[PDB]
Amino acid sequence: TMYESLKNYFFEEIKNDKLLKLPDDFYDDIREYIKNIKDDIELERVKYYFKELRKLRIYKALYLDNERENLLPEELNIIHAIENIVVELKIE
Amino acid sequence: TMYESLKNYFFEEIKNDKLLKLPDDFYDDIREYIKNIKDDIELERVKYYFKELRKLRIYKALYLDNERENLLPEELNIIHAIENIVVELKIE
Amino acid sequence: TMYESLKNYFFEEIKNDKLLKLPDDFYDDIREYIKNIKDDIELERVKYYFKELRKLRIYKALYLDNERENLLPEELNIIHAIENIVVELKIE
Amino acid sequence: TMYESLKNYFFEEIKNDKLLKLPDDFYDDIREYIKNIKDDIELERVKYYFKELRKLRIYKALYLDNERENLLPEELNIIHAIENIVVELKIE
Repeated sequence: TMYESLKNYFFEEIKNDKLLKLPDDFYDDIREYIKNIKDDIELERVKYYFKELRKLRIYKALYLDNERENLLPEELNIIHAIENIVVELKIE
Repeated sequence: TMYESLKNYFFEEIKNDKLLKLPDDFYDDIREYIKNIKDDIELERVKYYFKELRKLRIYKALYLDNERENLLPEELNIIHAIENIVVELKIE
Repeated sequence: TMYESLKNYFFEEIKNDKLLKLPDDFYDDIREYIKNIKDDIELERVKYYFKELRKLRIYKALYLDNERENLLPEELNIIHAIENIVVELKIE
Repeated sequence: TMYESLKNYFFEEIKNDKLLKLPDDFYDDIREYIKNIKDDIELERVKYYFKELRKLRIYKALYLDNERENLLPEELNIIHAIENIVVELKIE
């Protein structure tokens, strides 16, 4: 059931030029389902579409959709780590 | 001088299908130069080509170059955070 | 002026058994002041009391104050990384 | 068996003033065991002693042991996030 749900989100995302709004805690709900899961079969499929959906959304935020209201915080954090210069100050 | 150097790395990266080998501590050296810098002019240019080079390399690792020997550790860490399911276990 | 302000927060924190409420963006405001600063003298002092205040608050959250309403999100994130088992799932 | 092993490391750590050397990938091995585990009973015990050992080692690095050769990289990263001022530069 989770396998089919992530596919729909993936197939919806690949259809549109703009980033899609995801439910708050979309990825956290996937994580909580993972603790439940007891069958390697659906696990690899969930891992696959988790990877593919997130790869595509990162690409859209990087090059296609300047607007980022539909990025979840954990996705904006990845975009920021990619794009911004972070410098660490030490006592030395 | 740093402005022109990052451009060369950017223009070299956009030329080739595979990820390019970067010197160890390539980004850390950019960070240390930032502490030196005292002129907003070169700063924005360094920030721009830092962003653009890293965006492109992420894209190559995501979709173009399965091999990741030329990803620096901080870049592999971003790819991993994108692609892999991380679950946190709590006492609850 | 920032040097004296962090001291007060430090001397207030060492006085009480419970974690103190900090203003939202307390640390972010320190970061933004750092970009302003142009004098190594106050810089090392700000770095010192930044370190010492945060060390103490981590210790209080770890062993003294079970309540965490007064931890800022970036501090709770450090406590969580210390205390919780995080496992990364890969395709392999 | 993992339950008893973490206890020994915990009881050894509480005995000595200095940080103890841990095997490389000590925590990663605990993570890989977690994927194996199928019995909530040992799970909560492993989570408990994982928390307690790491809390104590953080405390030793913060206040007791200036030397950090025996901190594993993921522990040094937590110490650094506690102690050092990290500033993010944006295009704005």
